[PDB]
Amino acid sequence: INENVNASKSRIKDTDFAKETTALTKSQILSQASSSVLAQAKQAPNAALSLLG
Amino acid sequence: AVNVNTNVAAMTAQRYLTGATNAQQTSMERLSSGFKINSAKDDAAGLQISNRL
Repeated sequence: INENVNASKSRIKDTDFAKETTALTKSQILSQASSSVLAQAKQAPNAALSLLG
Repeated sequence: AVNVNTNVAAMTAQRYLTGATNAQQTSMERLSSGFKINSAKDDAAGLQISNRL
């Protein structure tokens, strides 16, 4: 009962390193993708300077 | 004829600049989010099926 209880606690509580490492890498790539888009967006109002205003 | 009260070229360039800016804004949202379906405007039917999936 100790082993079967521990395995149940594994499926519920313990983390799946295969799935979590993939979720971490995906999150990082969206962190870099949002950062790059932010930089491109920061120059959006800079075009107003080209209007000589 | 040359006139100063109105500028047809100015109105046309502004309109195409607002359309191009709208294309820039919708695109940059797609990369930052990672989804090409961020609102019902992009695809109403596609949003519904995607949420069901």
